[PDB]
Amino acid sequence: NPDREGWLLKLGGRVKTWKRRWFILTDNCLYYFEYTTDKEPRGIIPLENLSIREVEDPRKPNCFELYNPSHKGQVIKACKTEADGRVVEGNHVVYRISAPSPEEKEEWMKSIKASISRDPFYD
Ligand SMILES: O=P(O)(O)O[C@H]1[C@H](O)[C@@H](OP(=O)(O)O)[C@H](OP(=O)(O)O)[C@@H](OP(=O)(O)O)[C@H]1O
Repeated sequence: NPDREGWLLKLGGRVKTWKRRWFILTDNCLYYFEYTTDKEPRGIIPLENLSIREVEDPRKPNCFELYNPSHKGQVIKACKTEADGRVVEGNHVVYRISAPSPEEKEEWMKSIKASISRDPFYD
């Protein structure tokens, strides 16, 4: 079931704060928890119909983003839980994330392209 896991830094949506989060990529779904032993996902991002792209950030290096080619400037459909556990839809136009190192950043990038590609509903 698992495919790839490791820590990453992601920028919030409405509020632009980076949070260190544990990520798990599986079945073309990208999971992130606050801790590796967390029992439930803090957020879930369905990667279908999305694309990654290298970016340059003025605060964190080794970045890349997830955005929707088809609907530029439109909020990406995701599921997230608030601090208290309340379930809400995500509010990201793009998901910017900085890896700890280039090998990881690129390993994720490829690995995320691998899962999107291993999708029988690709266009
Ligand atoms: O705690 P503050 O400083 O308010 O910032 C939060 C965190 O960055 C959240 O990340 P995480 O959920 O990983 O803890 C993020 O939710 P997501 O990035 O998951 O959507 C929120 O986006 P908004 O709820 O859109 O503001 C953002 O407001």
